[PDB]
Amino acid sequence: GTSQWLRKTVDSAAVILFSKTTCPYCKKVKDVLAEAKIKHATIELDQLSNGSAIQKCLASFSKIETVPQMFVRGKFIGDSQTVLKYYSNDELAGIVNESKYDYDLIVIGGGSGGLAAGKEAAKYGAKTAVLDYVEPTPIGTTWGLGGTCVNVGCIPKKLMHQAGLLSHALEDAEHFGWSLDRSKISHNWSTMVEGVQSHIGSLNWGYKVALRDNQVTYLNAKGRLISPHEVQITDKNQKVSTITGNKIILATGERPKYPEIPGAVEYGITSDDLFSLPYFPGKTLVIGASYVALECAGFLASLGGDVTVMVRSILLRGFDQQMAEKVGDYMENHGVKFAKLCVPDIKQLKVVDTENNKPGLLLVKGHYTDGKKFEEEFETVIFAVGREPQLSKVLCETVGVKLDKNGRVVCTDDEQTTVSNVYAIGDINAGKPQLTPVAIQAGRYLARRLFAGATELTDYSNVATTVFTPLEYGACGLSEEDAIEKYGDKDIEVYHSNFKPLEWTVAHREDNVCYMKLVCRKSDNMRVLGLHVLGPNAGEITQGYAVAIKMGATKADFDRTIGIHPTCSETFTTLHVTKKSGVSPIV
Amino acid sequence: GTSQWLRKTVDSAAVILFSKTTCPYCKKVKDVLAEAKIKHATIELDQLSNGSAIQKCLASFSKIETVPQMFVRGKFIGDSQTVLKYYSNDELAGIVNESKYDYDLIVIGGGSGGLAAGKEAAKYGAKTAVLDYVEPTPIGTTWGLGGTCVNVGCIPKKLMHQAGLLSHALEDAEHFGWSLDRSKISHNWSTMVEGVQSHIGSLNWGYKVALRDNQVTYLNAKGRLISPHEVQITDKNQKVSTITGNKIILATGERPKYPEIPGAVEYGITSDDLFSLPYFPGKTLVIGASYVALECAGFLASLGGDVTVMVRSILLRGFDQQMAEKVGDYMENHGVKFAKLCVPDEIKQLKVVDTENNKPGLLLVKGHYTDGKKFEEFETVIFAVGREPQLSKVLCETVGVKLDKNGRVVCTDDEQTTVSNVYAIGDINAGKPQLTPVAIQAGRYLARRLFAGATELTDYSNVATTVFTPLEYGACGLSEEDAIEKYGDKDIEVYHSNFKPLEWTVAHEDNVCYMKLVCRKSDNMRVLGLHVLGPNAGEITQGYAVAIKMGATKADFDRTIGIHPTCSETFTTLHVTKKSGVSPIV
Ligand SMILES: Cc1cc2nc3c(=O)[nH]c(=O)nc-3n(C[C@H](O)[C@H](O)[C@H](O)COP(=O)(O)OP(=O)(O)OC[C@H]3O[C@@H](n4cnc5c(N)ncnc54)[C@H](O)[C@@H]3O)c2cc1C
Ligand SMILES: Cc1cc2nc3c(=O)[nH]c(=O)nc-3n(C[C@H](O)[C@H](O)[C@H](O)COP(=O)(O)OP(=O)(O)OC[C@H]3O[C@@H](n4cnc5c(N)ncnc54)[C@H](O)[C@@H]3O)c2cc1C
Ligand SMILES: COC(=O)N1CCN(c2ccc(F)cc2)CC1
Ligand SMILES: COC(=O)N1CCN(c2ccc(F)cc2)CC1
Ligand SMILES: COC(=O)N1CCN(c2ccc(F)cc2)CC1
Repeated sequence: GTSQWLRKTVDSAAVILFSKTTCPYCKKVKDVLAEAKIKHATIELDQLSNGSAIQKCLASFSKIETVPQMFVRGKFIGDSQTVLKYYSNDELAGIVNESKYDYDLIVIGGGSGGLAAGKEAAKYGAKTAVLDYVEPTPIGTTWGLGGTCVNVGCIPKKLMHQAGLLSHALEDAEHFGWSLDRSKISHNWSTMVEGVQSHIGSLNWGYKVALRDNQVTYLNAKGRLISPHEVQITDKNQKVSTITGNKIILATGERPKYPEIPGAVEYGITSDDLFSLPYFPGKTLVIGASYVALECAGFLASLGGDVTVMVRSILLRGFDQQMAEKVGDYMENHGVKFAKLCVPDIKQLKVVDTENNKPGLLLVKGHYTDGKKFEEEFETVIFAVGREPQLSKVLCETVGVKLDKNGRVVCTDDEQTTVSNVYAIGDINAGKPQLTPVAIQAGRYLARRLFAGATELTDYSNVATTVFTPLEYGACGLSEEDAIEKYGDKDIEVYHSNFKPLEWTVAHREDNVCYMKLVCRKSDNMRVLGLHVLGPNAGEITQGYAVAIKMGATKADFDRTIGIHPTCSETFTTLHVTKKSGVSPIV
Repeated sequence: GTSQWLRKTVDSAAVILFSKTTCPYCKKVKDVLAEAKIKHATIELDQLSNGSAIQKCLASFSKIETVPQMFVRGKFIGDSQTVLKYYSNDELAGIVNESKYDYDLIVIGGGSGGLAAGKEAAKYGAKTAVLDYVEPTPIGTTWGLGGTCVNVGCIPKKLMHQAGLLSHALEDAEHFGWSLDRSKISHNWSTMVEGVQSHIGSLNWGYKVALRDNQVTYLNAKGRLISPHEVQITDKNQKVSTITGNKIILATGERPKYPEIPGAVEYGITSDDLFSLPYFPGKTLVIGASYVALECAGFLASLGGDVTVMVRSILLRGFDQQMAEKVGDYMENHGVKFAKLCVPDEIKQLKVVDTENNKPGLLLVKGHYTDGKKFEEFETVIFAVGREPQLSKVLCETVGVKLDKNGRVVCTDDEQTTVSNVYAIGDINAGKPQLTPVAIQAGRYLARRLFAGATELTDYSNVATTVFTPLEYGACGLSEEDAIEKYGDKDIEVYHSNFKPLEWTVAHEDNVCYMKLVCRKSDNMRVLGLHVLGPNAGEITQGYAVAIKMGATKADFDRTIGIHPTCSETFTTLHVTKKSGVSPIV
């Protein structure tokens, strides 16, 4: 138990010192290591409940039971006198740097999870390399270090959402007494894209500075695992070479899919292209119905565009469908058009005017599920029909890393693959929520287990979400239909209410469009299984409740907690109308 | 135990039916009731663990052990055959309206707590009266039903705050690509006030409709408790009369204080006057440093006002003082002036308010700093120097209701006063947080205990707050200095971080928003207090109040995953401690 933890900790830590807080010889060694700029993990035995047992077990590697003890890459180096001997004879630097491999850790992929992993490992003395490369889109779009969220994901899309929200702030200002006239105000796409891209640029640079200041080697190159410890790299000049590493973290993410139809790749674009597009898209068709499709359609319409969404079957498959229909109804009432139960079968009418900074012109032909036809012209067509990894680019099949039927990596609950020294984090880890804070937590927690003797695992259950559509939708836990399927309708009670933000009263906005509900389990003390809210600032509302749901909140916990007034969130503390009762939820 | 609960429930319930969910005789009685429109409480014995014991105990009142049993005001009325007998003989209506008193419940005060209590009691058949009167301010201001929050508190102040927030939204819009020019846009005070007051009017009307639809008698009259069961009322024609009630709820609230200096009452105003003022205040002095003082100075500045705040000692006394200083520093950097360590001595009138042309007057303010140096013109002077009840106005001293040294009512943990049928809720309940949602919870829970046999008490601990200053401040639990005083500095660990809202990046400050968790080392790093300075701070704070109620630790925050991109997610990854000395900047 303790013995197996200690053996695992010693074998994989790069440089680790076993210590006690009260020990003067330990402080002498800490100071030497600090002077020579040798980074290392430290385990203070007096601060652990079984530190006495650990102390005795150390003798199985060192033949001594005393403290301090210093190890490098699985080898006992010495006690106080011996470490200082090596320091005085200028032998220490060579001892702590000798390794069977070029790196203690190679991270393939410089995005949300990979950068978090690599930085955290280097803190504990692991010699670390992070590899990142951005394969260009079909039209040639590329970007800098930081991954999908930073460059073509959460960051630009929420900034563009904020630009859309400010349109309603302009309308509301007149009712609150400000003298502007919203009717005579227009939006400039390229001005906003320039501001968004300058912020993304500051993030690209910040990550390069962070890696430098943690002594992490950054290679802007494509990585390919050719055996358990060997990574083949290809640089911007297509120069090929090989580097070796003890532990390997795969963190290469996904890219957008295109449907297999004529004209899609040639004449459409994806979210990869939209966030740096040099011209306003114009009249736009969005194909798909995921959160990416609806978020992009939403801000495009708020910025004055003529927007249509083509929906194969339902909106937001896998989310609570009552909430998904309320989201879509709001968008349709506020200027988004929908072509429902429809799929595309794309012709070019005009080439993109790269001179005068203007889109082209396209003819889209499709059909509905009953057989009727769709035919209409658009200036821009955006495909948002899912994302996929392409691990054949990354991972030679002879290495032995097992994939599932979707091409994602099959992992243990500590992110280990079928190859003992290789791990996977983020969007390519099969079965896990595909979110940036999940990738960051998995990467940091893994680095600590590998190089600092930590034990804590990442918890992937009940991870909260928010969809940043024009009216936002936050959620934590089960949808209502999944709860009913798992426990039966008679064991589920749902409390719900409409509400109206105080900010919407003077502005003459809608009375009964915002909505929230708690999905509860009767036979388990009215345990809250899922929380759902449609309204402004839905992510800020939802976050804090995710802590309560993690700790097992019941309806009675929500009832005994007092509201903050006036807020939207306080409506969760006084819910009382049940769905079974038939009483209206309106306000 | 069970017997003492049943005796208490039967004695004070107005109309109550003991019943079982599967009981056709019970269901037949339920139909006769409210076919005759008779409202009542119901207790389903098959849904309680000690329901068997309760059933046997009923026989001590009725001499029977079966269900249904109907009671009216402590008297057994009958089983199924007997109730139906009274119904078809037209004797039932008189039975259920028989009372020693005019009302089962009289509520003195029609605000947050009192309206909540009154509506809830009426749901279970209590014959209920709610009394409300608004004593005019020194300049004559008055308003409608609903209390301080609705008319001159949370509701108008947050709407004016939103008007102020929209100024920076107009600024931000240009950076996000919108073509407007903020420097050419101005604000019209009277247009704002008209919209705020139209919303307040819809609330006044909605409460009158709510009381009508619940069969509550609304008397627009001033009430005075003259004996345990007698309330003297004075109407708007100064006609005096007396009504009697079984239970009495005192819910009369507080009003603003003035300092005892020349010219204060005659020439200054308070928050009671500000929210319906027909002219813009102009150059304004706010005297005080409470949340009311800072919230009002903050939105006046954002709407284009020249505003100064006179601070006697510190900002937000009773709140975490690191947080209070950051709130004030932000205000001073964004155009609020502060006269620190200063108090007023006298207000002189230089011009009378110009009610024709709808303009303020002009005043000379004289005061002094704590070292003796002198302070010496403003168009408006607003006093925000605290609030107080005035129960020697509501409550004759011979009734026997005990007050504390501040004049608030000393209550048990079930809101009972020293007079057994008299209760108090809301701001006048000594020692309790003075907040609208607390008063509502206290009033509703009390009505259920009086008239439906409920047992649940209101929990007043760890109630979250938000100060709606220009940059908002939310909190739940102890301040850092209070935690250190209670447990010692070596048992307290503070995790903290600055942050920048993503919305602020394209809009161009980096390190002004701030958050911290104050934790107890020897209790598994229990979260004692949570604090956040930033946009939407009340929306951020609310959900965490549930987790703190359940006893959240630092480990609970760590294992919960963030939502990205939000401000709130910074709470899920905090790691810099104050003891480490590492900078919290980002
Ligand atoms: C439009 C959009 C909006 C989103 N909005 C949100 C949101 O609001 N909130 C949220 O939580 N999540 C959001 N997400 C999801 C979030 O972006 C991902 O979950 C997250 O980026 C995944 O992190 P990762 O480390 O797994 O991969 P990535 O961040 O994709 O990083 C992987 C990196 O590795 C590189 N790479 C690939 N192959 C190789 C190779 N062979 N050699 C070297 N480098 C390679 C890739 O080019 C990329 O740079 C959004 C996603 C999209 C597409
Ligand atoms: C400027 C300001 C801003 C505030 N902002 C907030 C905020 O954002 N959030 C929050 O939670 N709280 C806020 N509060 C506090 C909140 O208003 C009070 O806590 C709450 O209104 C108290 O409710 P109550 O029922 O105790 O009394 P009140 O709401 O004051 O109601 C008492 C009523 O009884 C009437 N009355 C008095 N004497 C008699 C009598 N003899 N006969 C009949 N009627 C009588 C009074 O005129 C009044 O109408 C604010 C307060 C102020 C002053
Ligand atoms: C077909 O040849 C390849 O395998 N390549 C092409 C060159 N790539 C690259 C790497 C880094 C960079 F900055 C720009 C481009 C990597 C993959
Ligand atoms: C000094 O004489 C009093 O006791 N008064 C005067 C009349 N007041 C009143 C009541 C209701 C109303 F709508 C307007 C005014 C009550 C208090
Ligand atoms: C201390 O000042 C702030 O925090 N401000 C900055 C601007 N923000 C805002 C508010 C409403 C809106 F519609 C658009 C932007 C938030 C409030």
